[PDB]
Amino acid sequence: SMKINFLRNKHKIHVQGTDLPDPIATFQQLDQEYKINSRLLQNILDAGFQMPTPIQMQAIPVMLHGRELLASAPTGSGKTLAFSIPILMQLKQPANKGFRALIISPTRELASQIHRELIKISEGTGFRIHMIHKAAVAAKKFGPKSSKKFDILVTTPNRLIYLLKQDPPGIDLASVEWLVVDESDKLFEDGGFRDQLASIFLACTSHKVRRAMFSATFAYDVEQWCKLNLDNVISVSIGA
Ligand SMILES: Nc1ncnc2c1ncn2[C@@H]1O[C@H](COP(=O)(O)OP(=O)(O)O)[C@@H](O)[C@H]1O
Ligand SMILES: [Mg+2]
Repeated sequence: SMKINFLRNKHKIHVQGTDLPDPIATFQQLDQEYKINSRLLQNILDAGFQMPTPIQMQAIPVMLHGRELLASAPTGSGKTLAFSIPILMQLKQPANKGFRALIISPTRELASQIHRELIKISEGTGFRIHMIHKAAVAAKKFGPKSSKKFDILVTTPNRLIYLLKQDPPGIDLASVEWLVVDESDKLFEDGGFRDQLASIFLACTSHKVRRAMFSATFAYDVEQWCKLNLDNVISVSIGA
């Protein structure tokens, strides 16, 4: 209460929305409150991430509570772990259900960095995290008629749309529980993208699907797009 008010005031966590989950002060809370995988928590601490960052403090519990999210914080804020931890925690265990989470980033470069961070923080947990490259697309390695032993996909909008539009579809999004857009401000400014995201979401038919939009800057048509498209959105923004 005073603790919570302190967290938000000290770390400049500005939050709008209804029924807001409290921020977490420490990664240790997550063992106490959500019973996070012990290896995952040790990986996080071994990486030297002693304390969550302001965006992590509030974004993580928002996603854990199944609430759609618009999260804004400058470059360097730790937005990758802010969405990766709750995705890993929600998914619980590797499974043979095909991709259960999908992260969209503007470029191969930025996608590859998210992919490596996921690989590193999830070491020893057995989660299979993939990018789908040209030859894998050619091979239909992640097709609906494949093994389905893959958990999390990191990708770009065009690559994902290419897969969806193949005949027959080179990917099935029916089990995706989390759809995360990273660098939303950039994406809504480059393309267009709005229609892609509509068709992506339309393909994500799980009763469980939730969306989170991450952006570097708290920007107008991302804000208005979210208030308009997301369900009961919670906005979190870190002041400078
Ligand atoms: N809790 C944390 N403590 C210390 N460093 C962190 C923490 N979370 C993330 N980082 C580091 O902060 C740097 C930037 O993280 P990143 O996800 O790229 O930020 P963003 O996407 O907001 O620009 C990375 O080197 C990452 O390892
Ligand atoms: Mg980033």
